[PDB]
Amino acid sequence: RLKKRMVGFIPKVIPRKIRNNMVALRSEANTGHMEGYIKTEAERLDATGRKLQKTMWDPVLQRYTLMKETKVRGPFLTKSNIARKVDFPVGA
Amino acid sequence: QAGSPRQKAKLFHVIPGTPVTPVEKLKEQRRRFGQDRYSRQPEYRPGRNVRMDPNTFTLYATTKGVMTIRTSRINPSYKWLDVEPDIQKVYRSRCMRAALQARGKASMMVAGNVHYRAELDHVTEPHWRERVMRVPKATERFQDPNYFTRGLVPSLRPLSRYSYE
RNA sequence: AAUCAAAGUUAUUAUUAAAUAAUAUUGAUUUUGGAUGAAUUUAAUUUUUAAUUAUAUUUUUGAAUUUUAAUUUUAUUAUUUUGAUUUAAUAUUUUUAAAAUAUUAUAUAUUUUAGAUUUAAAUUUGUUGUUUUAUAUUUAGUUUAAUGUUUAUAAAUUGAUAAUUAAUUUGUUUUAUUUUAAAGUUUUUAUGAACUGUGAUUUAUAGUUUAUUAUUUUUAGUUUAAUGUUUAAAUAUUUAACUAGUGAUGGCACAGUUGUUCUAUAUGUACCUAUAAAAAAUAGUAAAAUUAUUUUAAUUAAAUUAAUAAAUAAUUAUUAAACUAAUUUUAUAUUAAUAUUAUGAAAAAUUUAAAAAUUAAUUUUUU
RNA sequence: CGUUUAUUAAAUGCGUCGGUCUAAGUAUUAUAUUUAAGAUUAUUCUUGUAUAUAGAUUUUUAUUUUAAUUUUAUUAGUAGCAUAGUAAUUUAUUAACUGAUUAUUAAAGCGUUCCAUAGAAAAUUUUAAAAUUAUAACAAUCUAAAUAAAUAAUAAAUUAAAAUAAAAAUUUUAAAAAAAUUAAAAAAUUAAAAUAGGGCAAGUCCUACUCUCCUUUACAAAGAGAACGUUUAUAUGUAAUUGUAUGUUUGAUUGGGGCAAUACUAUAUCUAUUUAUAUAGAAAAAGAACUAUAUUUAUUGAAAUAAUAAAAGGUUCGAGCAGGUUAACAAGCAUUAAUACUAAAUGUGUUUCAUCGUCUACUUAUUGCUAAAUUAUAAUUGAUUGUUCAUCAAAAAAGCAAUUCGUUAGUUGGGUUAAAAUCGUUGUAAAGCAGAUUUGUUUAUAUAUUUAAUUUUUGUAUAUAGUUAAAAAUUAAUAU
Repeated sequence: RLKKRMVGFIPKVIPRKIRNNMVALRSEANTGHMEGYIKTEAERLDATGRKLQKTMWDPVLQRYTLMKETKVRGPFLTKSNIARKVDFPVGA
Repeated sequence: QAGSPRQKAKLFHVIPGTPVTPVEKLKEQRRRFGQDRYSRQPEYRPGRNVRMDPNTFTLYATTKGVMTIRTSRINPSYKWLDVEPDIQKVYRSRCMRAALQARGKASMMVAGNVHYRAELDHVTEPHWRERVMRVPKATERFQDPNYFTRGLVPSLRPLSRYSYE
């Protein structure tokens, strides 16, 4: 077709496309959930050297859990999201 | 220089004065984003039992009942949409009000008369201009917070300052 | 000056056409070779002269589709011996060839003159009979099934497993059709080098200027002009020009996505777009048409969108519907289901625009 | 010095030169080209193809190809030279849009340039038979009738004329209002034409190159103890013949809103996370990314190819637009076989001061209209040209400069069929007739606009009028 890049209303800026403006807040509870979130201007600019974090309803667990930011493209439950075993302070 | 799109029709989807269900858009207002900026003031602000949709400024009723427009007494440019829930309460009067005025026995000074409302308010509240024109001193607008702890004033509302009548 | 409306019958002669029918078939229209053969050779694992009972699957997501039907069992390639049967069609030639009304200074056939006039079809995108077709006579001239009677029974659902208190018809299984005429094209192979290219092909039948065998040039077939313009000619008459070819009108030789080219996209048999042959290409997206009088319910619309109109609303249409307060004891076309190749509204009232009309507008819009 | 389908600075051809070739032909040779011979010379500089190259690409310029935008030196230069122009000067002509000369910054000629140059095409001078203007001037051959009997075209006509208004159009109708047969000539109208000329739509064609894509025969890799043919892989070449190269308003725009009478052509203005649906991939729970004229179907961009076939519809107009002393005017869009401007011939209705009024011929260029020469110099509108030419404008025949990556595009010059038996109207004549012009209709027919000499030159004033006459422009005009 050609015309791969459109020219009517090329928008000045565009929030969704900016080095890390749209971020998948995947859950720290490694349930594989994610909630795509565009960092507002409060974090659009590098106000945060730290990787964004939020508390969001984890619909799988039905519990409010952490949401660590992460690139929106990628498998969300890799062999890196395995937590090292631990014996809880319960049990005999 | 350029082109332009056609202005959509933002008009009533019911007949004012007649009964109304909730799944009816009472009026599909111009969210007057002057040109897709983020500040507008709708023509018909929401009224009794009417709740405005935030996005498209369309008023949907919340309970089934007869609908009406209340033009503000101060400025006849700013209107509310009242839905009064009882449909029999108005039908069983209209069927009288229109049966009385047929026999010539109804009075035309009714509140609901369109051309009388200008005078109606003034028969009852003769200085209502001064009750809305009065400018409040910043002292009384923030009544002594201690009167709230001592309980004299039931609850301080500091932002509700404007008389919308 | 001048009109005047009107002749329907030849006369005479007899065994084809078309489909069909499931028996034959080494190439139809003289006598090969006629030295003795070498000269009369068409054969190969592919929808082929071999022609196949489903709607589910599966699939570049969108033209791709169903498997033995009874194993040699009959769906199988067909005529003389009823003018061979049947049904449809019907002529073709010979020689026929006809007829007695309306003025008297002038619009158009009616007798009694005056009244009377779009010729039609299309096209009118109401730039509203918009410059298109028709000489006439006759023949030939265009395919969507207007119907449901007894054996007899259907009807949904998840993404998927499954679930189906979920509520209900009809049908001895209904399929097939889809306009008509018309391109340039386009691909598939057969014919052509007698025209004309180029290859090759002729080794001295007239005149002449110059010392010269080179060279001026007699020059009646040819760079011009007149005539001709369906012409005597799909190129001729008269005429200007030019003319010196031991290097060329010419033995046979090259052929079509290609030959040849002293090259002009020129010619290769009288338009090179080669001919010839075989298709149903597309043509609704302003082409031309689309055959049957006397009838028996009306109207327009104008919005979402378009690498700009086959699609949607709205209208119109076919078929069908039920009577929610409002009034008279008035008056009311509202709908459903399907069918639908459409973007622009006289005179006003105004509104954009140099408009110099277009544009918005919205009531017209004749059987 | 030959040779050609629109016939020539077309293409040939000898020489020189560049490149190639020593296992098929002779390397002072034959292939493969670019130029053009003869005579002078043949300049400056490089970004890419080619060569050479080293796994390849990427790099990389002895010679060659193509290039030089301020290459521009030689050289000619208003020239087939993008406009500017009729270049400014000089001649030449009575008049110089001619042509030639000088020089010379030529929109961007240029070394294959320039000179030399013959019969060609121009420009002079000059002479001259074609019947060249003036100018008109039949000797010749080309009957009727009698006979044979074709063609284009054909809706009809009893109206066709004529005048006027129109309304969409050129007018043709409609309407009003007006009033003449058969025969032959003429071409004003009907369609006197053919067929060219446009531009638009959908369709197909054909050619071209850095960007699209196969069947592709080349290059490279690999495999065969590599005896050579094949198969692959990676590559994709305009050598490749596929398809795209738009749509809308005229050249920019394509989005979703809003203000402008809750009209909106794009009208006029602006805004902005107002968001780009599906399908394969990407994310596997409820959550998610990418991109397309942002309704979103296709796989590049360009050409005139003499482009075409089936259609309608305009350049030259009952109305528009931009560049002439500022402003009145040439004239790129709403009709429609009207089928180019000019000339020739031949008309016409207007309108324009005091009689009263409208005949100039030439030069250059055939563009058109002026400039300007003849003492003195053509009123302005309008309808006009199928009868006549073609000069212009003009359809791969070229070429120059110019734009193009190319195919090609636009200025300039040389080329380049322009045409049918006249049926209706129309009009000129005629109908053989006449012892006779004429009552009224109606009129192709009308004395002057290339100036003299008289005579009054006096009246008036610094020069001098006015009726007329002669001569000149030389010809006569009646249907019953």
